[PDB]
Amino acid sequence: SKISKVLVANRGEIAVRVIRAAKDAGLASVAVYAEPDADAPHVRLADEAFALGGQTSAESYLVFEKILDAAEKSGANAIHPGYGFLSENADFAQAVIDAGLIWIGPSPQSIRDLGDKVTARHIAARAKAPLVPGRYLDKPRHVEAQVIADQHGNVVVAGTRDCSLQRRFQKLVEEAPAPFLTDAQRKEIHESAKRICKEAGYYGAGTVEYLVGQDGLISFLEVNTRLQVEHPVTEETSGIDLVRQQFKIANGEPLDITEDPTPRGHSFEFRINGEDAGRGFLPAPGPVTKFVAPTGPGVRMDSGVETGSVIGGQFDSMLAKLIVTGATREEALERSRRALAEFTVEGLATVIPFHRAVVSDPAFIGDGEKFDVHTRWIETEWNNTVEPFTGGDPIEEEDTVPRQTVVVEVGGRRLEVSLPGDLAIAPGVVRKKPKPRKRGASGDAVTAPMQGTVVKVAVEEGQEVSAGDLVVVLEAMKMENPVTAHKDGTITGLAVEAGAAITQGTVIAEIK
Amino acid sequence: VTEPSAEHQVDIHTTAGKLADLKRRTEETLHPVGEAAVDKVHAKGKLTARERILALLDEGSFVELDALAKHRSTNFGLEKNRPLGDGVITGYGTIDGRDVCIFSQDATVFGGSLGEVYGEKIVKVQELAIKTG
Amino acid sequence: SPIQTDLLVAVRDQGYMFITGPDVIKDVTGEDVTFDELGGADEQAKRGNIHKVVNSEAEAYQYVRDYLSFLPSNHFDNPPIVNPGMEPEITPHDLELDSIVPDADNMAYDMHEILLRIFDDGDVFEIAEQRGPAMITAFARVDGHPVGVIANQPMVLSGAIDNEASDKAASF
Amino acid sequence: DHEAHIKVLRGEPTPEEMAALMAVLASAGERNMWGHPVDKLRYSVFSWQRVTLLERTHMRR
Repeated sequence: SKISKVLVANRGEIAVRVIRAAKDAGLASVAVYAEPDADAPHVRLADEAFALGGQTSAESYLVFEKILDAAEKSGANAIHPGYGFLSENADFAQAVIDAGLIWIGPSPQSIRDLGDKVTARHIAARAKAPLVPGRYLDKPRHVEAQVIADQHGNVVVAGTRDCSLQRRFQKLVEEAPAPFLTDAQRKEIHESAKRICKEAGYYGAGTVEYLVGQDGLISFLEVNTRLQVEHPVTEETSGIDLVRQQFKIANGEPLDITEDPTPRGHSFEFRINGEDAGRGFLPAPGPVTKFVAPTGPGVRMDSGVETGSVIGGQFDSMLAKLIVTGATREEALERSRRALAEFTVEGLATVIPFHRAVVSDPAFIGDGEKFDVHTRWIETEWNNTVEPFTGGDPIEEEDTVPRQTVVVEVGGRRLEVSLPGDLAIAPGVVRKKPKPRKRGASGDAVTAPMQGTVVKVAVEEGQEVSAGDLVVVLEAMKMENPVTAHKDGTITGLAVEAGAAITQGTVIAEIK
Repeated sequence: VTEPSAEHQVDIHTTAGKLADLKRRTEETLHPVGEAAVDKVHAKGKLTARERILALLDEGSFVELDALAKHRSTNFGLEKNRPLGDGVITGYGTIDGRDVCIFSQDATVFGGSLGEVYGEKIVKVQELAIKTG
Repeated sequence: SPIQTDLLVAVRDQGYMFITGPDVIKDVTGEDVTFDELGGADEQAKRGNIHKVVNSEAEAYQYVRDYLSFLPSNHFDNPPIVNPGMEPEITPHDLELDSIVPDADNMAYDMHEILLRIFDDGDVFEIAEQRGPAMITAFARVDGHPVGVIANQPMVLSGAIDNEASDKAASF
Repeated sequence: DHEAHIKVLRGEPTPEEMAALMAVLASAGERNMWGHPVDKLRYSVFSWQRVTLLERTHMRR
């Protein structure tokens, strides 16, 4: 068979990207969307969109029966799993094949085998992959080899990536090809990836990930079987359209590419997460009251949101990916500095200030033959200069005064000037420091600190607890928020249950 | 059970669904006798009762009152045709920064003929104007 | 004389209010009560004779300064106008109200999550907090003008208007 | 200092251009209740506005 009409099931950016790839294929494309996503760009972009129900991902996107129902109703003949939910759910992939739909991805056998950590180690041994001896790595660098493989066992290493700028083992900035590697290291990584994939019997796109020790010791870390969110810097350097290549593979066609393409220049990717880097990189929901993309030479944007989007607390914080490319890593950094200077995102916190900072830092610029960044560098060595997000909130007394902004030309210079509404250059108006919109307690209620979902309830009705004991865990934006008893006493009312969506200030329980 | 986006409505049993329902009803108040009657009015080059208020008042100053009101007459089958607003648009707005109360009768609804709730809405705006001065 | 006055502040373990001492009560009746039980400031706030209990005289004076900061000097003069015209537009803090009411009608929530957002700022100055806690009586400002806010508190007694909530509301 | 200042959001002037800017901007920048209308209004002998309008005007400062 062949893909004739795809259904995707992912939100935001990767849904948009796969819809775009499908239109480039000339394939019809079907989106599916949860109740919060009724406004998201992918719903408008797909040739049609089918509603999923429920507020949470666990209701909307994790339920196999809803996606299979939507495939049946839409008449799509292929399924694309995107990044998040089901791309390594071998049971879903099996149910898809059992439906007779084309699964755009690896075989469920290989998904389950490489997902099993022990089986993957055995496979690596059988493949004679570079295994870390033993050892723990103190400042490792996180490299990776994008692989393309057809069902006939041809395998191509489309290039390397460096993904070492991480927090909480989650990537923020990544670059391709992996710089400052010896040719020996590169050859090793390529060979290793090809061997591991053929030994696993892998087909479809996938990425083999490695750590490089300070002594250059390559170690195979894991295989991620699904176009990783970083594929763009490989597309831009190698020139491949990796999603179409997934289409060509899923059609059962052999690879066009006979030999590993030589990378042109260099590319960076920056993850535009809705996270406040001036706090502890905390994700926060909010409106996207302004979104203006970096534009022009060497700049690509893949973005899941637009001006007027609303990001609720139910899904991952990633708003966008900014990708910047140049003839050399130096030029690529220069262009990245421009692009990040042009980026403006308003109404919620973004890591854009961190990106701006890090692209200026000698530890990441390097000496021209090495750099100092490692997978814990952001948490342990980057001096976090970024101030907390406040938006427009008036915070000091002078902020409360209305302001009129005017453009003034002085000797031809276009000055732009803000004029206070009472400047002596309101007959009884007083200015004073306005109080924050915050509750500055003895009360019995345990209250939810933010909107989310109740992933765990720790207490039972009538239990006695002590100050600091866990009451619930709230999943907000796929981050754990343990909520704890503020005083000793007995749980004497209990409204929550696991899987419940919960709003801020909801009374979870009463401690008496 | 999934549905096309043309048919699906957010679950009314949720705050989001109730809010969406309010949006639907509000939209439905913009064309309470159907869009064809508004087109028929513009074809004559005349503003609707809503546009006349929005033109006269200062931009965005209008706060509408009793938008969703419906008549309650059961005489002569009127219960079958209960257009939102009962054919008068009412509220308050600034003109040149100074507050005024306003009402504007809609000829598309029963020829603008005064009925029960129509009159009650005008009465309410009058009382508000007098108490507020 | 105090009970006539519009605002009563008392200090814990220092302020007490009672018409007859524990000893006199014992002698007349033999009922036995402590000053904390009969007189105590928290008991009088729960009974609603007193509007605020604080931990120190300095806190009391501050509470008076805040209380007066919303009020005109007299029936005829006008109250202070403070920080008018802040945030003339729809903020994220307003948009957060679109999802602040729980989906399930039995779920309680803290009304302060609404009160802190619908007025000019967080300066919701609560009066008689403990008296009839199913009800909130507070000052706030709208465009810098003082307003009295009566709100139900679903977090307590499901917001049912009890005897003390009723009398608190009426007097406020 | 909590005073609200002027703010040059964009660009830099030279000191001479700043002097021109500031000179230009600077160069651009009792009760008598006798016959007050409230006295001219005709009230019912029992009209509440005798409290809430008339006194609330004459007494108000």
